[PDB]
Amino acid sequence: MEEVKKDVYSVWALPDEESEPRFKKLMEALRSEFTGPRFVPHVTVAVSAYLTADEAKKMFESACDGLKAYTATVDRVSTGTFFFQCVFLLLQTTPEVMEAGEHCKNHFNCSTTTPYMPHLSLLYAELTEEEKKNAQEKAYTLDSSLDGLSFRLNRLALCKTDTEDKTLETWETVAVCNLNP
Repeated sequence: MEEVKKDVYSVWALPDEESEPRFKKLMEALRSEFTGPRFVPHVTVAVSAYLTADEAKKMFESACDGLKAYTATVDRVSTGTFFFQCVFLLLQTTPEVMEAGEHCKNHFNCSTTTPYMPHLSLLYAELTEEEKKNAQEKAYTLDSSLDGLSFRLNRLALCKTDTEDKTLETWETVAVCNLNP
């Protein structure tokens, strides 16, 4: 037996250079008003089970090569019921967005989870319904043209994530890859 360390990895589709700063701007604004951890804009496409570094590397390369750059479209700013789904951008369930998720889950041999609800989280926090309703309005206030906004996902990031760590301290990006147009 060679590689004995194994970790759970998250795979993220990353916004293009053009849209990233619009997203960061809004994230930094909302977390400075509702207090939450700092993290990069991303659209999760898969969460693996336990993988050695070498296995994750291989799955990553396969995903990267067999996935073309695609785009996502903001439907609206929505809110959730727990820490990681506080205020997020709900994305249109287009074929390309749904398939990217399907194909990445195929490559990292993911198990059945919940329906794919593609989204780009804007804030991770535990707020009351009022504070939540307020953060949502604020997103719009800060960026009134979010609805219908389309952005390009041109990179994938391989991330070691303790999907339950609310500090995001265990969250680390291992590798990043450019998706072909």
